[PDB]
Amino acid sequence: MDLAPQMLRELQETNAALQDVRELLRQQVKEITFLKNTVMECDAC
Amino acid sequence: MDLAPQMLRELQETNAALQDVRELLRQQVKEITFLKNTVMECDAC
Amino acid sequence: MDLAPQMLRELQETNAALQDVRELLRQQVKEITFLKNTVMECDAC
Amino acid sequence: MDLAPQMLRELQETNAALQDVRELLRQQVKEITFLKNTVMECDAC
Amino acid sequence: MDLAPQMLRELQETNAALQDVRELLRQQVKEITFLKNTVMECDAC
Ligand SMILES: CCCCCCCCCCCCCC(=O)O
Repeated sequence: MDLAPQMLRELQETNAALQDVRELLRQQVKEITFLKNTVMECDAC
Repeated sequence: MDLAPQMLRELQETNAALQDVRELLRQQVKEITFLKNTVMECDAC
Repeated sequence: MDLAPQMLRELQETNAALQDVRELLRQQVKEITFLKNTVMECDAC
Repeated sequence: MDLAPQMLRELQETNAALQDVRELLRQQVKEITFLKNTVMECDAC
Repeated sequence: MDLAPQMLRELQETNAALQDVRELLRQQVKEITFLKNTVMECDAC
């Protein structure tokens, strides 16, 4: 129906891109939390 | 009418992921801030 | 019934969450820049 | 009532917010990269 | 005035910027990971 089909595909791609960003961020948070504890447990500090 | 139901669904899933990203970012800045504070008080520095 | 009003609401909710994300990120960069400068002045280094 | 005009405005606001998010992420990655290298050449390591 | 064409262009712009955000995030996670590992093999601690 006109551009509706095209718009729906764009929305689907956005949702897919979002899922990946979500996974990346969840991975980044773990690394950051790890870094935090590591420096937090540094003897020289 | 039209692909309205389909489009709405994609928007709903996107918002669900976006709300998750916001909370993830919320937690991350908190960890980063604690990491910053720890380094600021690091005697080695 | 008509789903247009509901679609508009979803879009409005997206922008609200996206705005919070922009604000958090803005703060995070500031925190990361502070962390960087602190490390640059860390004597042990 | 045609909600297309209002929907368009929301989509436009979304892109404006995304542009700010991308610009912020660009500067953030630069700060983190600089932090990485600074720790790499840190004497006490 | 039909706004569908313009709305489609907005959706495409959203996916373009999001892909940029994703590319930057995956690079950043790599930089953060490098930072994490460098701190782990840092003698000072
Ligand atoms: C309608 C599309 C939804 C908007 C997409 C949201 C993009 C947010 C990316 C978050 C960036 C994370 C930055 C960070 O803390 O490292």
